[PDB]
Amino acid sequence: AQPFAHLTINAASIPSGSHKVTLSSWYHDRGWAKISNMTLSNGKLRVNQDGFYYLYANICFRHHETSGSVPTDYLQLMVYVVKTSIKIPSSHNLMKGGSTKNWSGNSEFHFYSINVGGFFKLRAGEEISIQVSNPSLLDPDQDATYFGAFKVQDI
Amino acid sequence: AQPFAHLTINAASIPSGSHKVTLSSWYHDRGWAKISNMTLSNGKLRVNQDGFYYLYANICFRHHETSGSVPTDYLQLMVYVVKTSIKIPSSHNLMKGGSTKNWSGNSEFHFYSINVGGFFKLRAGEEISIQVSNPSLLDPDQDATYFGAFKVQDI
Amino acid sequence: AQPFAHLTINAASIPSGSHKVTLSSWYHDRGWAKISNMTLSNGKLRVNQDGFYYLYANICFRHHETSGSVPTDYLQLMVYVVKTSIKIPSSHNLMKGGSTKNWSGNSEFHFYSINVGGFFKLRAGEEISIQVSNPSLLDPDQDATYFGAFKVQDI
Amino acid sequence: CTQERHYEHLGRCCSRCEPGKYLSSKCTPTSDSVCLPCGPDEYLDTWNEEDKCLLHKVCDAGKALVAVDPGNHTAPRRCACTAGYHWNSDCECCRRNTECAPGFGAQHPLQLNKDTVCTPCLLGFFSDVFSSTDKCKPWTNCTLLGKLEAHQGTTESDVVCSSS
Amino acid sequence: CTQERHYEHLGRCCSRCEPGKYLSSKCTPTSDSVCLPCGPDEYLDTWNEEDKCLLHKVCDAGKALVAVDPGNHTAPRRCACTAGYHWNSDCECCRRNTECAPGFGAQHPLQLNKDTVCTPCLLGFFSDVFSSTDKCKPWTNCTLLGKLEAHQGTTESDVVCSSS
Amino acid sequence: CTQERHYEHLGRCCSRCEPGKYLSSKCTPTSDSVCLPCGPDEYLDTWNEEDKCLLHKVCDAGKALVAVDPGNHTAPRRCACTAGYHWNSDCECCRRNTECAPGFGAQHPLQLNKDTVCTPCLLGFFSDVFSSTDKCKPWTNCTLLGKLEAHQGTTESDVVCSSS
Repeated sequence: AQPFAHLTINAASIPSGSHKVTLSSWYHDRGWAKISNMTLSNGKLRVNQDGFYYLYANICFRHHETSGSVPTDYLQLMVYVVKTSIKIPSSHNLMKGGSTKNWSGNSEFHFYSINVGGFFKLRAGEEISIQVSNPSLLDPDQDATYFGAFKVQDI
Repeated sequence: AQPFAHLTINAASIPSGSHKVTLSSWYHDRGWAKISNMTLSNGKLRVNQDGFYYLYANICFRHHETSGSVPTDYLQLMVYVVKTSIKIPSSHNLMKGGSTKNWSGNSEFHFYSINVGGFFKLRAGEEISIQVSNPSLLDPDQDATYFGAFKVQDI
Repeated sequence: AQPFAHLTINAASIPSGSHKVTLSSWYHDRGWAKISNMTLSNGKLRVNQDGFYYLYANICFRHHETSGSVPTDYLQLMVYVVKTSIKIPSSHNLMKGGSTKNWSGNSEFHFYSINVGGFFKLRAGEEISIQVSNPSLLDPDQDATYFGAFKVQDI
Repeated sequence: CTQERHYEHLGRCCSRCEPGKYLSSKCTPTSDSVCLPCGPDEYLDTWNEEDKCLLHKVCDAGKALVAVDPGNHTAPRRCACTAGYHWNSDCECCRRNTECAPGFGAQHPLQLNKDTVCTPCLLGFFSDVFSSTDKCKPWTNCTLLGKLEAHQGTTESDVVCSSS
Repeated sequence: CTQERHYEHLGRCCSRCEPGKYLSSKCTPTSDSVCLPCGPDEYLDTWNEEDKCLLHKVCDAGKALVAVDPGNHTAPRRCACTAGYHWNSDCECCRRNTECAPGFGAQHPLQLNKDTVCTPCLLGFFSDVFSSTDKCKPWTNCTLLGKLEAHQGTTESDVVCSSS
Repeated sequence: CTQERHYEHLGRCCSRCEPGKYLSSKCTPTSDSVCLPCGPDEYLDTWNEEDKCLLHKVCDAGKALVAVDPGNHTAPRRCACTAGYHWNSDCECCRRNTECAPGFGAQHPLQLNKDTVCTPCLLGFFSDVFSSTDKCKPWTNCTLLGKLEAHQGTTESDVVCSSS
């Protein structure tokens, strides 16, 4: 029936920087990852059928001692759900979530998750994508990092 | 078809206190803000048609150095999704989210977001509204602070 | 019509440990708690009809001085949304959320909430349940701790 | 038609439900409202048109809250913060009562679930401590110690007594 | 057919909407695109096929942001971080400008909404402080103090002057 | 009919799928279950009725986790916390192994992915440090240093040797 998608992070292709990036690899056909009447190119979820969809994302950040010290500096773990036209320049923010964090403590492990969800009017050709602040901090688990959409009503 | 609403904070009318307040100004017709078969008076989203709706809210709190020092005291950033009858006294909580925070550090910027969502049975005449603890800390962005609803099933 | 459920924590039966546990008592017929064409046994929400459901959970953790000191040690407040077959051994994680926290400060009160939501393919006989890390820290309020589901589409 | 028991549906002036019960069925053109009693731990305290009763507040010990009035099908459960705390509506939590500084004392009697209000110590009394419970103590009488008053007292300190 | 004003719908080469307005209705086989003007605080700055205009950025004072260009129905609102800060795209926030350490000074003129770039002090100048605004100061001229140069200066310290 | 290969559908005793594959189609009245093999990085390790195979655990280096058994279409991938850590099911994370205090030592051999268990040093041995790896050291033999034993040792300290 209606279009939908539940994309889980491609555990094998997460960028390694500390700078904000658009995630460009998600699974769409394994585990809980699934897609229907929607297109996934490179981190871009293309709407193939006009309508009002509920869009959501769960992002998990994690750090472990063995990976090295957490430098004493500015830490803001963010997720931005972005909308772009498959043929119209700059993307725009639909949803934003996150938190400034201090992970300098002497604990072995640090963990943090963000969730965002909203009802949006989408057109075929429009694309939904995910941006995160610290990619190397991303948790690769399918139950941890993912985004999706499902149509709830026609335009 | 079904009723729905995605209300984004009216960036120009956020109260300035530190005390809990019911937000009374949201956009309903600009940017991502939209409403259909639902009524918005003053922060109160009135249900115009019985049914089971999914209700959600994303609230972003932020503080910057230039705004002054963050007093060393109790900081609990909360959001309460409240239900009230357009003709029945005290409101009741549907959903609650938030976190106690310490923003005394020497960092220039502090940021934090909360999200809540649930499935509820609503009647025409019932109103949904948002309460937050520290209004002057609210992020005015449309992708940051908002709430909505969409009907998924008849009663 | 479609199946659904909004389960609120059974304020009178929350386990008291500090170890991860599957919550086994929710209300299904009082306040905002409701269920339809779905079965709730002991913390296990059984799907009675194949389909794609949106699953969600809001978990609130809280601590007050009068309850004693918060030991200086590892604090990770987590929620795991788990799927199990009413006749197939080990459960698997669908969704994960949470945060490492330090609640050693001298503040009277500590509070923290997590939310998770996703679109999943479920079969009659499959069960959805909730696991949390620190049960004695759970907020008993109906607007604070709960999980639910609603069918949005047939298989 | 009045509200203290009525509302309007299918052109009819239907009867509103009484505290202790909710409307199971709106009035039809042939019958009136069907009002059923509130279930366990539920209540409605006004003439209503609710399809479900309100659930009672949990007086969570974990929030330093205790039941002052258990409530029932007609009245809501009332809670209070335990000793040393008072309910704060901004945090919806039990906040530690504020301390009176030296020179002031807690006004008595101490109100349950309310913050302590401080007032300065008046002539003949003092407080040399930070407390949210103590009121100003009266100066020591040196003769009870078998002594004379070496030094007068203040609002912040007690008199000084010395063996003559 | 070209894009600088056209797009394709029902087999027809329909006209694209001009900045300042969005398409209210896609072209039918009998009529062309119906483009209506952007509402208050909205804008579209390109020939488009949008069913709604873009909402203007909020230049939140609370983020130390200020409007450099108010924007309008044709152009987007432009914001800048106020003095002492520069916009950081990773945090999408106004970050404190970095400080130049002793021996270096801030390159001038200071760019609005950009981070300060440091450069070492060259012969005859010094900086003995951590600052994100100050450039290297020239050494003191002892004769203006009515003195002689006791000690030569460095990049980190000023000359030392002594009354002869 | 048995389960080690069967289940019930349309009144029929249909065959269950074998590890390595999932059921693509439930049995119809005319044919039996259609079981297809698990795709890449997937597995099912039991006779099942699953419409999709289970995805393998990620042995995230970022969690100090490493693959002990890569797993395959029939067996799940097994992970272990790297040296110095052990898996904790409450946090579902690799926790730092606990340290044995002076007077005790780590029991050997050290179990992979398990916490270190401490035991007190017995006569002739000591440990004067906090370590999650070291076992009790035996007392020094003074004659190897060309000395005599000035002081006996304890569980917390080594013997004291002195040149005669």
